[PDB]
Amino acid sequence: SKDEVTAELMEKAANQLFTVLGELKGGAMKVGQALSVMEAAIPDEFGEPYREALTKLQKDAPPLPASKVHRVLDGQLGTKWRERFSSFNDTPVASASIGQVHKAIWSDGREVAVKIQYPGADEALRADLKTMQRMVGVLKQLSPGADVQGVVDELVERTEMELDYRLEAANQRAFAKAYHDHPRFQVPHVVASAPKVVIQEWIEGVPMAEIIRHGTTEQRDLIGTLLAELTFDAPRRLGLMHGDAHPGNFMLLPDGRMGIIDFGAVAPMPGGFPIELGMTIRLAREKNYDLLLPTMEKAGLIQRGRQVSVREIDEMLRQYVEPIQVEVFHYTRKWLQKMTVSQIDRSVAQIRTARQMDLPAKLAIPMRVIASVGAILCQLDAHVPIKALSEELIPGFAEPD
Ligand SMILES: Nc1ncnc2c1ncn2[C@@H]1O[C@H](COP(=O)(O)OP(=O)(O)NP(=O)(O)O)[C@@H](O)[C@H]1O
Repeated sequence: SKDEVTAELMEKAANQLFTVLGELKGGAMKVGQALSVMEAAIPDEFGEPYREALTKLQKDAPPLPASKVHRVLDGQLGTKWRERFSSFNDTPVASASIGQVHKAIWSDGREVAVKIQYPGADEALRADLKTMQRMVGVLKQLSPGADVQGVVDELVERTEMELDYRLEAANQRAFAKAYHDHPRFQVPHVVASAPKVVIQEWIEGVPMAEIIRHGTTEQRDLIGTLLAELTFDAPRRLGLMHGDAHPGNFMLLPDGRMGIIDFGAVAPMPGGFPIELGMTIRLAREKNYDLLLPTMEKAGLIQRGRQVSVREIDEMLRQYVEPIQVEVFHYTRKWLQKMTVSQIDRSVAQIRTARQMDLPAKLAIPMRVIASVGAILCQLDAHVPIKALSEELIPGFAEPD
């Protein structure tokens, strides 16, 4: 397809760009140069074990045949795992990132989704982690000016999150408890959890992806409004944010609730949504720069001790301010495109950004989630009463009175 191809080209462009970002901000040299160094500095004896980890994941490429599924189940729930089910469908209904999902019926009569991890995923991903740890070591020792601070920790945590299904299961349990019998959100309960098998209540509705492509106006508006609400309700309700959003994680149920099924990227927000954010947006809407700039500097939203352009502040807060200037905002791709257009052309003025490129975690985490959610709202073409949601759920945004 022409479009199929365009999507692939965009993906490759994005990966190229992030590779360049890694070279300029991390590795302190081009990937090819670094690779030549790495191959010289890493023993060839480590090459073939590496390969012999990636072998078996290639073996038995999707979907897994029934026997191997049953083998994984043997390993995780015991050889009499069948006794825990009323029935089990050997033909997978979906794919996961390093596994596949089966529909089944639990022993108590409930329908469940069973996510089964691919047998060779563990050793492959751990060997891959080992290789990247060695490469980080090479950069740290031999690449002058390299910044690899925190990188190994991030790789370890990502790997462990992918390989141990129990972590995601714990996150999901927190949410399932919090949103039990909620009038607008449905979180399936975790039925059982193991490192390589996780079982939860079966829910199905209209996938958000489907609503993005063919949804009615009312479907779009509804699921968009629900996502916006979840985003600000969750840290308020249980001190957690669902995390970076993706349409694959959500669905619209027949009764108008939003089903939420993926909890791998849950982010900690113990104190709830920080008040400085809602406060900043309110003060920016009123263009109260006298109070806005000190508030942002205090919060760490702008760099301290710098000459700041008010025009640039307006530009950086625009995507948050414009939606709450109306009762019901229409999130559109057209509008988002406008939000990417810079107010300050660099031939007019050469300023150094006031933006904080080292955001405090307390701010960085929810802001990243909000960005993902906002982009999804624009794909949905959703009409959302974000002003009212903000007034009720976001600390500091409502008129102080
Ligand atoms: N409770 C459920 N009911 C129905 N389908 C489910 C359920 N839980 C998961 N699925 C399906 O499982 C598949 C993978 O879901 P997901 O939770 O994203 O696993 P994952 O791939 O490990 N996470 P990710 O790496 O971000 O894609 C999707 O096609 C979902 O439709």
